[PDB]
Amino acid sequence: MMPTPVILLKEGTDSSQGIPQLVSNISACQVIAEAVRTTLGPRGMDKLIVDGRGKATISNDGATILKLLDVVHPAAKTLVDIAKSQDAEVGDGTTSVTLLAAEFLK
Amino acid sequence: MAAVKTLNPKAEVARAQAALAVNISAARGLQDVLRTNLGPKGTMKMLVSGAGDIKLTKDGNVLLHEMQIQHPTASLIAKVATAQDDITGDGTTSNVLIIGELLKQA
Amino acid sequence: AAVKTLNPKAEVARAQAALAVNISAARGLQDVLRTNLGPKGTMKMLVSGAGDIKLTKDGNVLLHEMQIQHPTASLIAKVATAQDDITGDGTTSNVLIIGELLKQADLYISEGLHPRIITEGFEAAKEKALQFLEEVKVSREMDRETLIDVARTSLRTKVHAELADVLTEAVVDSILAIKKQDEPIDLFMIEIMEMKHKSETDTSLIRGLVLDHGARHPDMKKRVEDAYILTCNVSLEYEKTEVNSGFFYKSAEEREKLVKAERKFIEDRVKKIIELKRKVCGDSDKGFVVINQKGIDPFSLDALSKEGIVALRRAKRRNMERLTLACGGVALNSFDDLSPDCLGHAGLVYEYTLGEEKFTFIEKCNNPRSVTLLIKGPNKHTLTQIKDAVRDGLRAVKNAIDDGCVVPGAGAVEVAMAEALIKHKPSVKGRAQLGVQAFADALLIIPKVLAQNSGFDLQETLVKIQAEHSESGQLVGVDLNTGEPMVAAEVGVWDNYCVKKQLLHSCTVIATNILLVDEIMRAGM
Amino acid sequence: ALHVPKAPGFAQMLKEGAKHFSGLEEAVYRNIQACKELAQTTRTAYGPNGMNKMVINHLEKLFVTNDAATILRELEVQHPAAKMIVMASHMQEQEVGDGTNFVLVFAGALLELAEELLRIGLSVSEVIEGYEIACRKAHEILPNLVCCSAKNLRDIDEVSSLLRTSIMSKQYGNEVFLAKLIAQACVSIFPDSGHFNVDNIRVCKILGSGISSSSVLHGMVFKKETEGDVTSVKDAKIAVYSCPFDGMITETKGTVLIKTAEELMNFSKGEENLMDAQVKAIADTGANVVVTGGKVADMALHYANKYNIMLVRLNSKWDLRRLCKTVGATALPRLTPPVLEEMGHCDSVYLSEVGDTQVVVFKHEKEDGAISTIVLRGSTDNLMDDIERAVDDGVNTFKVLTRDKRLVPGGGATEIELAKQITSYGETCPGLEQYAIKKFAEAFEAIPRALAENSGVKANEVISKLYAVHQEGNKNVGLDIEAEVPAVKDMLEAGILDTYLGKYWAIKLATNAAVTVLRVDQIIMAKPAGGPKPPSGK
Amino acid sequence: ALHVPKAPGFAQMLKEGAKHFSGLEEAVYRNIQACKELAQTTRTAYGPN
Amino acid sequence: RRVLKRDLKRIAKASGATILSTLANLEGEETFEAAMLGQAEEVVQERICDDELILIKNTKARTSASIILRGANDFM
Amino acid sequence: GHRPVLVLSQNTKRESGRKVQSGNINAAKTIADIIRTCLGPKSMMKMLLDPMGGIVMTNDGNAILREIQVQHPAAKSMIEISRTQDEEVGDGTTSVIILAGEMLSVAEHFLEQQMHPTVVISAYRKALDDMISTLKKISIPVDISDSDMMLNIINSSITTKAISRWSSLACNIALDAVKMVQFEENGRKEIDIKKYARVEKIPGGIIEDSCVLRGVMINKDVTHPRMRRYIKNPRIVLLDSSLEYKKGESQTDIEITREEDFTRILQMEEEYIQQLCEDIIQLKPDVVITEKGISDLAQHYLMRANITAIRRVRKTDNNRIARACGARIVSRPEELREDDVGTGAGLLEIKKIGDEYFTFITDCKDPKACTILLRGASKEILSEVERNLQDAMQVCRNVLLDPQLVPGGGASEMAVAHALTEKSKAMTGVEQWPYRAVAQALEVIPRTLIQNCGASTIRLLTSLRAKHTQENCETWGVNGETGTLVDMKELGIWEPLAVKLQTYKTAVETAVLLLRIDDIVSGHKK
Ligand SMILES: Nc1ncnc2c1ncn2[C@@H]1O[C@H](COP(=O)(O)OP(=O)(O)O)[C@@H](O)[C@H]1O
Ligand SMILES: Nc1ncnc2c1ncn2[C@@H]1O[C@H](COP(=O)(O)OP(=O)(O)O)[C@@H](O)[C@H]1O
Ligand SMILES: Nc1ncnc2c1ncn2[C@@H]1O[C@H](COP(=O)(O)OP(=O)(O)O)[C@@H](O)[C@H]1O
Ligand SMILES: Nc1ncnc2c1ncn2[C@@H]1O[C@H](COP(=O)(O)OP(=O)(O)O)[C@@H](O)[C@H]1O
Ligand SMILES: [Mg+2]
Ligand SMILES: [Mg+2]
Ligand SMILES: [Mg+2]
Ligand SMILES: [Mg+2]
Ligand SMILES: [Mg+2]
Repeated sequence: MMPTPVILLKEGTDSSQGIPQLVSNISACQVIAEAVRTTLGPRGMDKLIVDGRGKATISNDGATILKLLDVVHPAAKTLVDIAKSQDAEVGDGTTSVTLLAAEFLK
Repeated sequence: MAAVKTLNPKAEVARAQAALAVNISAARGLQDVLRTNLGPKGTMKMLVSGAGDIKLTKDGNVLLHEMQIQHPTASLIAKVATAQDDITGDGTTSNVLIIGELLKQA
Repeated sequence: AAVKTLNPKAEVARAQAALAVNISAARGLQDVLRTNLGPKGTMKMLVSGAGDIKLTKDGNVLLHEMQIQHPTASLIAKVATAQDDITGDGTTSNVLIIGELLKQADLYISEGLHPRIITEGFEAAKEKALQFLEEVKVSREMDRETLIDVARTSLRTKVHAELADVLTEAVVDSILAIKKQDEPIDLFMIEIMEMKHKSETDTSLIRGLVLDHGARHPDMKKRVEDAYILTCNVSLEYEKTEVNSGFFYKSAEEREKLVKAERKFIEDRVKKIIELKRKVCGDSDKGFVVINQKGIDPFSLDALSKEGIVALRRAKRRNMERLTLACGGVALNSFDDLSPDCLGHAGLVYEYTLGEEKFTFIEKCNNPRSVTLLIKGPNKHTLTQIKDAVRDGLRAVKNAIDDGCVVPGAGAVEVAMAEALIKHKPSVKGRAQLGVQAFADALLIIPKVLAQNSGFDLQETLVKIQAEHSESGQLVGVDLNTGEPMVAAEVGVWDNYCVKKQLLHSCTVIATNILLVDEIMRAGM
Repeated sequence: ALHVPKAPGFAQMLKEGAKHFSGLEEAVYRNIQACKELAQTTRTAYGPNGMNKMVINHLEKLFVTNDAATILRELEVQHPAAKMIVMASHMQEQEVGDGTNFVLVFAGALLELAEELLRIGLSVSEVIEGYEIACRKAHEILPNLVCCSAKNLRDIDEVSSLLRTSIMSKQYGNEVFLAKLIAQACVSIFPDSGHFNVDNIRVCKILGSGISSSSVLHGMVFKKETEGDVTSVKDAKIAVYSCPFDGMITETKGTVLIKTAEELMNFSKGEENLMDAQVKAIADTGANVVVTGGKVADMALHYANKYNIMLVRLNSKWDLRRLCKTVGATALPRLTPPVLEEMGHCDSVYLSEVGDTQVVVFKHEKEDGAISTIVLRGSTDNLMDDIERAVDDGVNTFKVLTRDKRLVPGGGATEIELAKQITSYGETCPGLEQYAIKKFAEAFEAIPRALAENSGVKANEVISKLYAVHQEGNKNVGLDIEAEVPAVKDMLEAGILDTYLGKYWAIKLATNAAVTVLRVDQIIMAKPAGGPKPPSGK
Repeated sequence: ALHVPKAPGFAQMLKEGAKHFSGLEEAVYRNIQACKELAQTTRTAYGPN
Repeated sequence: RRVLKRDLKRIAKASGATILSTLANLEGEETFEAAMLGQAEEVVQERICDDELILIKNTKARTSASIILRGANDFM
Repeated sequence: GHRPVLVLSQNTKRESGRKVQSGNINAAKTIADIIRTCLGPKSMMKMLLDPMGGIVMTNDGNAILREIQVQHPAAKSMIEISRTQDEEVGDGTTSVIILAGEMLSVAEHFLEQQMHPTVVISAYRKALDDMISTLKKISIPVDISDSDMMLNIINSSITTKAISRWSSLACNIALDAVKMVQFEENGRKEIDIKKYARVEKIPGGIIEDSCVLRGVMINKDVTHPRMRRYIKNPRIVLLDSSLEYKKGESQTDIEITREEDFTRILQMEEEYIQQLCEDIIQLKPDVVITEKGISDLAQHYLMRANITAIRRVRKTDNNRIARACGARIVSRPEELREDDVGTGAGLLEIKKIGDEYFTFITDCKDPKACTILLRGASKEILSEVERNLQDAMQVCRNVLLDPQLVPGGGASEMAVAHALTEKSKAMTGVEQWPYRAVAQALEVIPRTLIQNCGASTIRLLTSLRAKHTQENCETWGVNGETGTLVDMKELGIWEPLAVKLQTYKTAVETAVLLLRIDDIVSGHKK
């Protein structure tokens, strides 16, 4: 590009456009699904998450695990949001929603 | 602001009337310094170098070389006066005065 | 330097250095402000530190919004500020004339001449120029057409041609509305209210008032056809006792009695208002509007709305006089003795909602001595520019009315005055003729800058105009469309006589004072 | 001879952080470049095939949308010319509610072609006058392009058909359902009086069930719970109070002065008896529901529970006023029992749970009322926010239709016809303004070009076909987005229509912004201050 | 209005550490003062005493 | 007003007046008698170099003196 | 460790001997050189940059000296003597500085030649006494009744300032203001122009429009718009107490137990305001001016009686109004008397100048206060004009108090120098040399006048000295603009005797004070 002595947007504005950003979004959703993947089924396993204060949370619940995870990716937050939605409306299947959405995207 | 500054961010450019004003100001400053040299009724100038050497002179070229000036137009006029001294050996102060007055009248 | 020996951290410019610094600053300001002059000027953009955007070509606004830190620039800025404060126009011409005077003076000072002679020539030329200006002014009956011409001459230089055309009618009509015969014009009786919802050409004149606030009670009527206006300055909300009253009770019933009896003072005034409303209008045909400078608590608002009364609270202080002059009632500070004769009348009152803000219109007055101009535009900077333009136009029209004289514009008077100064120069004794010539050359800057802004060449246009004036003797200016000499009086390009006189006086005084400065000091630290 | 000093005059007098740009190349071309870049940023969201954008503001708040006004609002635009363009877009949003992206695209095209004209030799004033003349000609032409009118607004089917196009650009996949919802909500509102209030449509966002489960309610929904024990009422007689549900106190200072033992032993009992008497007096009028704007005392709550009175506490005064409008009650300033005219009636008030949130519903049964509420479901907060923006656009379109009922064909048909006729007019005008008029006409091509680019077809083929068809005499033919190849079809039969007022105001504002940007010749920018926002913005 | 800029011309083209004194007061009187100071410095060692 | 305490004592002693911190006699009343009045031959609000001061000239029942010093500046 | 042991504290410097004297004299000489070129009718103006951002463009020496900051204490003493000269007589601030610098310069010569400073000081005191004697001997009397002579004196006092162009109007304004302010009560003559001759500067207009009013003018407006803005012959009542309802001094609290007490208290507040206004109205005034606020109910009650009110005026402005219109400021209107009612103002007009309202109480009969309304180009021009007017008024007051005059343009300096030189011939001691030195150092004023005029100093000074060596040539000075010797009986440049006496005394005592000083000690704190 060019320096453009006076610029349009504020300095530090990061923008990503096109196919690569969509592929990165799909990859982020895959990463989010991986973090709760092994909690599904009668043979599922618990996850332990420690916050800054030092308290540990152990849960097999997908929504709880996702909430304890502090996700900042704009596209990855959608999976956490739909997990919360499933927990609110139904209360069960919060792992299945994330797995299905990530599998669709993949 | 300018095209050159856009290509080279740390570039100093004086354009349009600015260049003419800068050149005329430099020429007028040189002329103002060298006015007092002209004629047998001129005034001695004492020039002290960095090492502390004392030089008494009224020669226009000698004064120009020992002037603490770092200006482009001043450098051009100094080179012209140097050629004047080299070939004819006289008229350096008159050279500078005539150049400055030509620029002012223009 | 002598001063630096006492204060080492002091900055001093002495002898020719002071003149060089002052003239350089004046020339820089003149070079910036050249492009403002004339309707063909260039529009400037001013972005503040916070990011606000202002579009203008006004000289005073540009000077205040330039990022300049120079002493001589501050002096010229103060001179232009006084110019704007008193006359309201001519700041750009002020700066141009100051800069050209300094440049022409330097033209002779650089050749070994002492500035005192130049100042003497300046004073002589100023006296002769004032005499010529008195001789050349055109005394006229300030009818509507002449005021429209003056308003056009200002607004066209201030804003777009069509917007200027609308603003001419608006400003002239407002001034003619508020003007009493043989009485100074009070510009405080013109409220400049701005709305931000339509196009710039929607600016109009309302023969009444527009208030930036509306009724605070939802049940109050949004439109009243025939209204009795009660302009009051009485607090209608709960007020504490000044002597720390406090309450003391021994039961809940006593508390209820004290609560009900603590509102009686305000309720008495509310009941007085309601009784007056009932007496004045016994039917539902007429309406009642109460405009209060002080707040109204919700209880009083409910009590008033139960009687079909529209009440506006926290009105501006100037609105008291504005409503008194427009509606025709009287501002009241108490309700001790209020009679149907203290009520104003308005032929239409309604409320307008624009986003969060709400506005109240009061129109169809009998003979409104106070009116308002409603500025409408899609942007904030458009509103600010239109406000500056209407201020300039109102000042121009008021100045034209104040003295029945008016001066031809387009730089014609400058050319004729310079010619008269050249003719009078031989009569001046001594070397002050050089100062007189410098003053004439400086006065000739206005046609030069007008020719630049119109795109023509300075020398050809100037010599053509001067030759035409010498051959015919008329007042010929600059035709910004063709460049030919043209009689400004015939086409209707008028300048304010007071503006020209102030220009001459202020420019000559400041130039004389600046030329005599030989040292600039900063040693207060 | 190693440095270039600043020129004497204004260059030296400038402040340390200030910037001065003067002349064509330094100011006008830079402004045009900035506006073109802003238009490029906002271009890809135009049309039904527009793509959503995730915009994160300085407070880490997500905004996934294809609404140009919202995107510009959440963008930290710094170039002042782009600031004028954004202000014009926001003004268009305020005046009409739709067409902001049109404003951006048209302003960008106008400024690009103005830069071209300045390069080829025209002066700024000539370009400005040509643009203004062409704008006047376009405004003169526009009424002649009206194809049909609303011709009724109390209907449901045709109102939904009219509103479909407005909310077809956003939520392209499922717009019929949203059109039906918004049509029902708007038809409930808009009584015999011609005045239509946008604020009378309320949007309630409840998470969990997907947007297909959204409904419209003839009433108000509050995400609160009942204060008392009663949770359902079948013949509500709501009495609304703007005062706290407690015994009022002196405004100066309260001090219970006790001087005997009997007063001390009787004060609290008498206060409780007074509270009971007030509550029973309120209940005796038949008011089985009480809504208050302040806090609720314990004794008042107990005595309300004793007489089977449903309590709802509304903190917001706006909510209180809206409830008063919906039910038809007057917010009493004191705790006196309400007279028959001041008592509001709602056909059903009850406590319900939708998904997870507990809500209180003031439900009517008649297909009428002052205020209607749309409950929005979904799986994400951002998705519900986008649906809310679409509902706002639909409601604004309905309001515009109430104002003016004329419509013009969409999908670039109106733009192409305008470009053709403006070019025809400019071909006859002599003088240098013909170039500016022709460029103004050509600037209309940016709308169908953007539509074709977003749809994924060749823009040039679509534009050439549109010119051919319009030359044949078909003024209602626009881009057909339901095709994999460049194709066009009549948009009157397709029902893809745009409001006349929207096009008129968008064209006017875009032209005004473009000419205002072109008018700027010099820029003087102060040093960017570090102040914590201007005091005007608090 | 808080700083005095350097005068255009020679005063702006002067180097950083350089100095320029012109006129009677700035040059001649200063030179005479310096010579007077040197004379006072050496005066007391004159003569047999 | 705001007369310095030491200045008041000298004036009262020189003029024959009496300082009264309160108006109260030995009879419990609030009275003022002529016996507590000092006398002077003149009192003038004289002007001294853009400032002003009080000159109580020629007090009776006692002779006092004061000196006003003039100089180039406050240092002198 | 082992911190060093010292007798005096750290950073306590000390200089002594010939160096201290040389430094003091050089500092005084430099201070003189700063304003040397601002003397005479051909003086050039200076631009001063305030640390607060303001600009002081002035020709007055005292302003220039007070607007700069110095570190050498001798320069501080010079600034102090300049301020003293400005405060005492009002002008001559450059002359005293130049004279002190020259006297110290000529005393340095004797200090370098093994002469103790006490001898020089004694010679200086003898010379000062003889200068006073000669100045009193060569003075001339003036009758203050002749207005033309007073105008000429003021002109000669203002020809050296920037107002010399409008000198005629300036002299008329200054003379009118000084004559109007002049007052006498209880046998005490008083000319107090600091408090009762106010200069108000309003930018814009032309300086020819400036005038002195037969009254006062304040930046005030009516409290209520319906109040009259134009009253022909107003009866004025002045107050300095609020017309509102304020709390008492004691900690007072009410205890309300009955229903009707609250409204009763509020109604008694209203009734107190009404009674206060009725007590005011009983005198039947036309306007009311207060230094404290006026309540809205008070405004209503005053308006019911057709009375204009001005709300919040300053103490000094109220005193000026009382002097101008013959009123008497009172606090409790229940004690208002007929004598306190101000009658004598001939018109009260409230008109808008520019964009602000101004109140005029002009047209008074026999006013004892005045307002000099100044209109001009800008703030700096008006400030300089105000300084020049202050100089003119000070000169007028000096002439009124002391009707003696002495020739100007250096004639007095040359005459006194010649008299001192002639008297020195009879001296036989060593004191004669510094005596003659200061006598001829007094000649710096004509030398500076010639230098600023641009003429040749040596031959003009020699010719002037030769002329003064004659018998009846004590009034021969120099033109400040043409560089020629002219008798001052013809040119007409004369100065008050008091100004010259003060200048000579201040210069001589400053020289004495700076001569007495040795062994500067600095560095210690308070
Ligand atoms: N005695 C004189 N009388 C008059 N003019 C002279 C005299 N001597 C020299 N000049 C003139 O003065 C000028 C001296 O210029 P000069 O200082 O020599 O400049 P440069 O050193 O550059 O040649 C010459 O052009 C000459 O004509
Ligand atoms: N239509 C016109 N034709 C020719 N000259 C004009 C026209 N309108 C204004 N002028 C001249 O141009 C000048 C405009 O100056 P202006 O921009 O108003 O500066 P200011 O705002 O400082 O007065 C006026 O002096 C007037 O004589
Ligand atoms: N079904 C459709 N087929 C083709 N074009 C359409 C269709 N629906 C809407 N459009 C076009 O899309 C444009 C609306 O774009 P939109 O994203 O709403 O931007 P804005 O909100 O600024 O109007 C309209 O000009 C219309 O012509
Ligand atoms: N017309 C004149 N011709 C010659 N000398 C004059 C004239 N007017 C004033 N002077 C001299 O100028 C001196 C006043 O200078 P001024 O600028 O007032 O300095 P200062 O304020 O210190 O008195 C007086 O001593 C007087 O002798
Ligand atoms: Mg499960
Ligand atoms: Mg030579
Ligand atoms: Mg103008
Ligand atoms: Mg849209
Ligand atoms: Mg003086």
